[PDB]
Amino acid sequence: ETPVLEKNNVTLTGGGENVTKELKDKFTSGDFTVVIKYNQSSEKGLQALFGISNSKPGQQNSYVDVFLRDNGELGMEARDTSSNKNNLVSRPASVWGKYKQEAVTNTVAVVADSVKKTYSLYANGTKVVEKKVDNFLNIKDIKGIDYYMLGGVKRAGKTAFGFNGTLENIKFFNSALDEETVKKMTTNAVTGHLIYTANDTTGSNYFRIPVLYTFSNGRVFSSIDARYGGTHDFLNKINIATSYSDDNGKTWTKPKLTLAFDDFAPVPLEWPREVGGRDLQISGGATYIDSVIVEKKNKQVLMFADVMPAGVSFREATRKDSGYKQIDGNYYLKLRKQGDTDYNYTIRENGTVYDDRTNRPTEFSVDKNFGIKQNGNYLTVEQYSVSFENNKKTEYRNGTKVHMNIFYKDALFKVVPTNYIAYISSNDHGESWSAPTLLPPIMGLNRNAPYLGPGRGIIESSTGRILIPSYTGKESAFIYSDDNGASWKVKVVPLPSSWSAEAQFVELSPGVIQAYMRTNNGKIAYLTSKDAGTTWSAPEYLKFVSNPSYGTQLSIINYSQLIDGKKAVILSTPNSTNGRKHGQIWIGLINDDNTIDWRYHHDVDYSNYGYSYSTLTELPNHEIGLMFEKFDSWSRNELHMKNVVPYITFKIEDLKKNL
Repeated sequence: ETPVLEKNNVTLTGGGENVTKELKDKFTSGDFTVVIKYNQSSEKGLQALFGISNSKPGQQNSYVDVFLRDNGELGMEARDTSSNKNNLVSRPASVWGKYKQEAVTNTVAVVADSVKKTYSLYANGTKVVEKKVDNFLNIKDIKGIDYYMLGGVKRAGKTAFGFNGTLENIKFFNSALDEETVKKMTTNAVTGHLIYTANDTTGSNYFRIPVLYTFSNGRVFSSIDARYGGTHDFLNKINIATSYSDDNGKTWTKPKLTLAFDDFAPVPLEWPREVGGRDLQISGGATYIDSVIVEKKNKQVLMFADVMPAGVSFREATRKDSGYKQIDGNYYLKLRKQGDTDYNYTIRENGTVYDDRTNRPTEFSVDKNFGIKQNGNYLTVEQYSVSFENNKKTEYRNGTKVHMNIFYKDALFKVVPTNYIAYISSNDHGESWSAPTLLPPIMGLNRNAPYLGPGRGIIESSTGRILIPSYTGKESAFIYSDDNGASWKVKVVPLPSSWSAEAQFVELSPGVIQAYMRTNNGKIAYLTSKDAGTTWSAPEYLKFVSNPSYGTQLSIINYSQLIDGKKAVILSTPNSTNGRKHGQIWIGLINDDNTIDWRYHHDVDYSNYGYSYSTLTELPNHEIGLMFEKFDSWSRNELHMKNVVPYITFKIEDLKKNL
C-alpha cells in the first residue's frame, strides 16, 4: 500500500545516485514493485532506471534492474552469480522516446511475485509482459546485495548502464502490488493516445492496419484490423473495428465491430511470444482484413475490405477461380454443397440458391449478410472458441448457435476458397452501415479478386471518378467507378517485379493523379496518369527513402492549405534499411510543372524506434492526424504485442523541419 521509498525530480547525466542508506534491507519478503515516472534526455545505450546489486569485485552478475534500449524496448534482469541463474524478461516497443522535439514522460513498473514465480512489466497503463520463470529470483535470493542506486547498476565498484534523464517520481514497494493498481499507477498522457486497446469493446488483444478519414461534416473517422489470434496476417480471426471523433480528434467513441463474422467468438487471447509458440495460428475464422474508406460527392461513405473464408490464406488461395459463374449474362456467386465435387449451385435473384444442373430454385436461400436459410428458416452451426491455458492451444465448440454462413468451414454450401472484396455504405457518417456487397469478378471469371491497398480512396476532381487502390502480386489494380459508385471497373497495370503494391493516390492538378506504392526493391514507387487514371506511366522512384526489400505500406494525402505559397502533399513511411523503423512525415510542394519538391520532414520519435503501417488525415482545423503501428510488424521478434497503435496530431509548424 505505501512505498518503502519515494523520490521526486532527480535529474541525472549517467552518474546515478546512491540510495543504499534509504533502501538497505527494507525488502523483508524479497518481493518488490518499483514504479518509475521518467523522461530520457538521451536514448543511446542500454540504460537502467535503478539497480540493486552486490557491488563487490566478482559479484557483477548479482543484481536486479529495469532497463530501456534505444528502440523503445523495456526489460528487467534478475541475476545471482553463485547459483548461475540469469532471468531476463522484456517486450519491444514498450515506451516512447521523443514527441515533437521533446522528451516524453513515461511511467513504467516492475512486479516480482514469489508465490507465482512471475516477473511483470508495465508501461503507460499496459501490462506489457508477465512471465513465469523456473529459475526465479527475489531480492533475498540474490546473495550479498549491498548497493541500491538510481539511474544505473553498481557492478564491481563501477556504475553500469548509466541513465540520462529525469526520474520525476520513483516509488519502491517491498511487496508485489496487484495488476489493477499498477495499471492505474502507470496511466498517464501517453495512455490517452490509444484509440483501440487490448480487450476493449472489440474483445481483441491485438490490432494492425489503422486508417483515418475526415468527412465533410468535420467528423474524424478511424478503422482498423482487430486481430484476435496474435497479429498474424493468417491464419487468424480478423474483424474491422471503427471509432470516431466529433471534436478534432480530442475524444473518440468506444470501438464497435463494423465488419465481423461470428464463426469464432471475438475474445481476448494470450498469444505466446516465445521462439516456438509465436508461430502458432488458429485453424482460421472467416475474415475481413485491410480496409479502404472514401466519402462520395453525395456524402455517402463507403468502406471496402478483403473477405477470406475460414481457413483460407492469401498464399494458399486459388488464383484461377473468381468464385463466380456467368449465367444468362449475369454474374452469380457459386456454391459447392457438402459431398459434391463440383460447384453445382448459384445465388440468384433474392438470394435464392439455384441448382445449375436443373436450372430451378432449391429450398435454400442466402440473406445479404451471407447467412443460409432452408424454407425461410435459418440453419445454424456452433461457434468456436480458442483457449490458451498454459502452453497448449485448444479450439472447441462453445455452446453458442450462430447462423450458418457461406464463408464458414461448417457450412452446407460453401464459396470457392479464394479472396473476395466487399463494401458497405453509410448515410449517417459512420453511425450505421448497410449489409455488405461483394464486388463482381472484375479481374475475369478465372482470376481471384485483387487485394486492397489499405488507406483511403479518392474522387478525381475534373471527372468525378472514384478510385480505389489494389494489387494482385504482379500488377497494380486501380478499381474505379464513373457512375458515382453504382458499378465498378478496373485498370490493370503490369509491374517491373512481384510487388506487394499497397498504394495510395494524390491529385496534383485537375486530371493528373499519382499512385505511390510499396515495392520489393527497397524504394517507394510512383506512377503518373494525365487522363484521370485511364493510362499510367512507367514507375519512378523517390530518391530519399531506402527500405528493406519486403517494404512497408505508406500513407499520402493532399493537404487543403498552401505551404510556402504552394499546394502540398503529406507522406508518412518508415525510412531505414534495418527494419520497419525511423518513421518520417514528409511535405512535398507541387511545382508548376507537377513535379514535387520534397522540402521538409519530421522524424516521428528516434530512429531505432519501430514504425510500420500508417495513415494520415487532414483534421477540420487544418492540423494533421496520424495513426500508426509503433513497432516493427514484419519482425518475428515483435509479433503479438498489446497497445502499440497510437494516434497523434501535428500542426504544420511541427512538420516544417529539416529544410
